[PDB]
Amino acid sequence: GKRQTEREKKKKILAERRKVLAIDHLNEDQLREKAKELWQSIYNLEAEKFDLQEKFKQQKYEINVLRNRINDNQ
Amino acid sequence: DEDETTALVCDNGSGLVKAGFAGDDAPRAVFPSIVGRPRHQGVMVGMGQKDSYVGDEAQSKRGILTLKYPIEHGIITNWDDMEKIWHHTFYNELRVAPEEHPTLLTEAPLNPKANREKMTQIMFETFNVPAMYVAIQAVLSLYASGRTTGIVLDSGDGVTHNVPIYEGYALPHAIMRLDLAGRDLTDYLMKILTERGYSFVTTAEREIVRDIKEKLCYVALDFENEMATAASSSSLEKSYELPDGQVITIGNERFRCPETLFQPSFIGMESAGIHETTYNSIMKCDIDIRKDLYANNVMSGGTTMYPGIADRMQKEITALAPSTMKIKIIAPPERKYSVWIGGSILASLSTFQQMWITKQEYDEAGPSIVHRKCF
Amino acid sequence: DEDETTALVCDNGSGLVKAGFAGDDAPRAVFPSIVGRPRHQGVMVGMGQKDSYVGDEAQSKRGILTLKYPIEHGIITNWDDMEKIWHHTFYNELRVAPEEHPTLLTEAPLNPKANREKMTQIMFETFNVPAMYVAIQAVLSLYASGRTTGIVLDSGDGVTHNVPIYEGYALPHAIMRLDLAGRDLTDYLMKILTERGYSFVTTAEREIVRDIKEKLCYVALDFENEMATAASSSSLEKSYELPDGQVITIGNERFRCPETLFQPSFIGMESAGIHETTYNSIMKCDIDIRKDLYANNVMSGGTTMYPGIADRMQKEITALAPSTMKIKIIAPPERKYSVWIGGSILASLSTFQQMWITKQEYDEAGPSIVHRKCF
Amino acid sequence: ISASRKLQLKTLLLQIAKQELEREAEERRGEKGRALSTRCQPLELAGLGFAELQDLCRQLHARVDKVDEERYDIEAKVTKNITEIADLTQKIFDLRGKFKRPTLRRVRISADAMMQALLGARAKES
Amino acid sequence: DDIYKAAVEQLTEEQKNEFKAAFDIFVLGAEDGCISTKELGKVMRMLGQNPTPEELQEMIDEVDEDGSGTVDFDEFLVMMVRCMKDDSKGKSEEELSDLFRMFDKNADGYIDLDELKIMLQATGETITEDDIEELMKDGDKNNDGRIDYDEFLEFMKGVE
Ligand SMILES: Nc1ncnc2c1ncn2[C@@H]1O[C@H](COP(=O)(O)OP(=O)(O)O)[C@@H](O)[C@H]1O
Ligand SMILES: Nc1ncnc2c1ncn2[C@@H]1O[C@H](COP(=O)(O)OP(=O)(O)O)[C@@H](O)[C@H]1O
Ligand SMILES: [Ca+2]
Ligand SMILES: [Ca+2]
Ligand SMILES: [Ca+2]
Ligand SMILES: [Mg+2]
Ligand SMILES: [Mg+2]
Repeated sequence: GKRQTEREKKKKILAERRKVLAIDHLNEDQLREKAKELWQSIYNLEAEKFDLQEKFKQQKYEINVLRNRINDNQ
Repeated sequence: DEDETTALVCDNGSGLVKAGFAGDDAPRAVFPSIVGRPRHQGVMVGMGQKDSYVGDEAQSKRGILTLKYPIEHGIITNWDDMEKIWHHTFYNELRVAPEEHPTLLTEAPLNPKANREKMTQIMFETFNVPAMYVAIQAVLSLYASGRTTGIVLDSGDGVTHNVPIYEGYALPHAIMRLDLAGRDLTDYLMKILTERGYSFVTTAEREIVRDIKEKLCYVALDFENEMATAASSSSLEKSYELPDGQVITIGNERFRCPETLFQPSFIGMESAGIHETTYNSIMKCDIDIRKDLYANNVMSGGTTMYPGIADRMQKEITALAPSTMKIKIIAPPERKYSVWIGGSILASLSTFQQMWITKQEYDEAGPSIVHRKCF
Repeated sequence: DEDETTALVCDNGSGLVKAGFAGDDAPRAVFPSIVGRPRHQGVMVGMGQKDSYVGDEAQSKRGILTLKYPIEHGIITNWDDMEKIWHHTFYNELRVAPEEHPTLLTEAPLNPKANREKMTQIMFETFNVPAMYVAIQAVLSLYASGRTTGIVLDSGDGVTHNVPIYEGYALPHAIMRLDLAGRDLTDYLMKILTERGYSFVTTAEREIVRDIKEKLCYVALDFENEMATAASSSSLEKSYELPDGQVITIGNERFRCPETLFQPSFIGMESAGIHETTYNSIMKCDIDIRKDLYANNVMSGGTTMYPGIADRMQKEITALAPSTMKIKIIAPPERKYSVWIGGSILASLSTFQQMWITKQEYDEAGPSIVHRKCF
Repeated sequence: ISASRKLQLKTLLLQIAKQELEREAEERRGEKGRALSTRCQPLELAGLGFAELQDLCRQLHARVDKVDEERYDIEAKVTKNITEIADLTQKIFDLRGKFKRPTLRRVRISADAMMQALLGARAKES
Repeated sequence: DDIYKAAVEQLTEEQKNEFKAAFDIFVLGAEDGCISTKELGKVMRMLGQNPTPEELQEMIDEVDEDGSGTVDFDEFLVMMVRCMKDDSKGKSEEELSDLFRMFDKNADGYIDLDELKIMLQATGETITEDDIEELMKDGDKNNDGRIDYDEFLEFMKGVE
């Protein structure tokens, strides 16, 4: 049963980062700068993702390399 | 390694996992169903921090790792061991991800709904698999046998299933499962060897004596007469050489170990022997097809690798049933892998490629609806 | 003198203190574990007022100083001698203060809690040390051996430890210590030499005969046969020249001195010989790994520098155990320092630099909690 | 040939290796910049109304959540890869250990002290 | 021997003259004209430290280039320059993986002889065929035509 909760926590992890946004107390000009901060968040996110991707690639090579070692000292 | 988009046939039978790609005639990755867990805590530095051994890695070290059986009688006890054995088979032997080919798994007859929903959920949510399918072992074994009629007797490690199929037709009402198999035989041999004088109480020795049984233990053609002639033993008792070197001497016990199958009273259970239960199952079937079930009975399971089962079955059925008709018992060679073989020949059909269950419909329907769709 | 911030490896083994910096292959400061105290009171003027000699300063003068052993059987008798030997090693040989680098000390298996708490307290409160760590000798010896499997036999001066380690796994339940070693052998040789005719009853002569034993005494390949052939001696008896000049003649006694290890009945103790105790320990282990323990047995301790121990062990184990398997005994060269060598290679790892115990946590926790943290 | 020439070749290998690593790092930075410019494009707030800015912010929040979901999937993959790499590396260490523990010899007495003790005043260059 | 001979050639002429003088001093009155276990131990005593016999053997085995079991002048320089540890401070495991990757440019798990040769060509120094063969042997242990990661790790001893 804890594994089902683990998948639920995976979805709950995504739920934690998102929070309610309020557009009623803001005026016309402020909303624009606030939109920009949301945009920078987007930017930031992809950057880390990109990093991970590149690392993933690197890590895969590692795996390959590692496999060869067990195929040379067996 | 694989250039054909075909399902991976992974028979997760109790006692031995047999995994391989579809189209092959035998499983390439064959390893026992055991999980070794570090018992103590070491102050040592440099060893693998891996907290969960599996397969041959656990078989190679049974003195340090406490051994746990991932399957008992059929009901799945621990799901972590399930995730461990599949993740291991995927990313340590086959060297292929499940995100590129289907997977035709084989489950035992009359299993819990929790087991099926759990494995399906681990195979859909956690691992990204394009399609899953649960199949009963008896049908695939009858496929590999190359027939459509007979009663399949599948004796695994902790469960024994009798499944009658006549004219390629299943009988879900007559399938009766009984938890008498290799583990209860290992326990009986262990307690009788403890009565002989060599006493042990650890699982590693239990696996060792299990292997000794697989290698030496056979079925008797006449229990009481062999008992009488073994009272004064000469060639009836054999001296086995333990892999460690200790000289063990085992005589009649061999052909009295599987006899517990024919006499469950030894383990104090009111259940009937495998032969008598099969006979009762035959009465539960209709009379018209009973002769065909007598003439086409098939066997499956690793436990059937003992020498002398066919003759014992023939004498017992002849003593129980009339001796006017013809009752031929057929056991195909390498029957143990036959089930898996069936899987292979079942995954190559285009129609079977049309009977898979994709992720999206399962996600909307949910696991319970998937249970209804299969049966 | 030292430009690297690395722990000082100080093996305080019974009989010989071996101190040196980490990274080296051999201890630079090697001196016996003895404390010489002025026996009489002199009216002389000008000599050193020092009231407590140690090490080579005491070895150079054994006629004036009454000799006391700072360690007996393993239990620390006097703590003043402990403070003396560390203060001496710090401010007379190494020429370095303990306030700049850690210190990896090595203690014997199965030692009292009072000993550990006392040394740790002297190393934290009195001396300002940034971090301490207690380590068992057997693990470091197995490290220096370059393996992870086998039973280490460490025979120091007053204690003998048998420690089985298979696949790196320590077995704290099977470690059995027995106080039979070089001191009881020196006592046996002394009483049998007193039986020969040369009688002495002072410690300086005891150390001299200990050195004579270290140089000449060896182990016999067949005790009774050597006794018979030595009855009529020719080349079996040797004439040794004492460092003072007195001509000593020693014959069979040599290869009968270490024999007391194999026959503790000579000293009237019901304890079993080292070989029989090791064999019993092997039965206490599991059968699965017993063959590996037979094939990877390792030795440690200065007492193992005698010639003929490997062959004697092989014949005795072959006579006790079956002669069907293979029982190879491996003794690495310069095994005595190997332990210390291990310390060196253990102090260079960054992870080990993360497993030290700093002052503040010890002060709040107290010594007893520190005992729990280590094990 | 001599061994000194091989050491010179090896050290030259190391420096040309470091320069290559720096070049690869710069190329990775450039590729990251280009990928960022392609994926996350700037905004266009000129001419948007009150409700239009609200809708744009809601859409940006949805895109934020979608990117975090993708990143979380990739990070789970990276963690599985880290686990597998650690397991395989430790298995390889256990395999390759055997008898390959090294050390630097300690009887190699330091030349400075040795040179002083052997020569006295003659030792000036060494 | 690599770092040892490098340090030897790095010595000056005046230093090598002092080394020859010290050699003549050590073999002063010897019978083999070289420094054997006996003469080396005699020198060690003359200094103060005492050397183990097996240690003396292992040391003479770590300085000879001929096979005599004794230390001559060509080996005197090595025995008198080995003090500084040039092959210490091993590169981090991540740096070692980077080294293997950039030597394995085509992404295969093996440093074929072509990669090693193009690397030697790229370094700029005049690469001698003997140097290529010696490095190829030093790396490729089993001599299959390529340096795997384990053989590459073996290539890092005596290198810094
Ligand atoms: N070669 C063999 N000889 C004898 N018995 C065997 C052999 N292989 C497996 N068994 C027995 O069969 C049981 C496991 O059977 P299993 O692998 O589940 O069969 P299947 O895979 O056909 O379902 C165990 O109890 C084991 O003792
Ligand atoms: N060179 C040697 N030859 C023979 N016996 C020795 C030698 N060195 C030490 N011993 C013996 O070993 C004992 C001390 O061993 P110890 O130094 O404690 O070993 P370790 O340091 O490995 O624990 C003494 O009883 C001594 O007689
Ligand atoms: Ca030479
Ligand atoms: Ca390549
Ligand atoms: Ca190679
Ligand atoms: Mg079966
Ligand atoms: Mg010792």
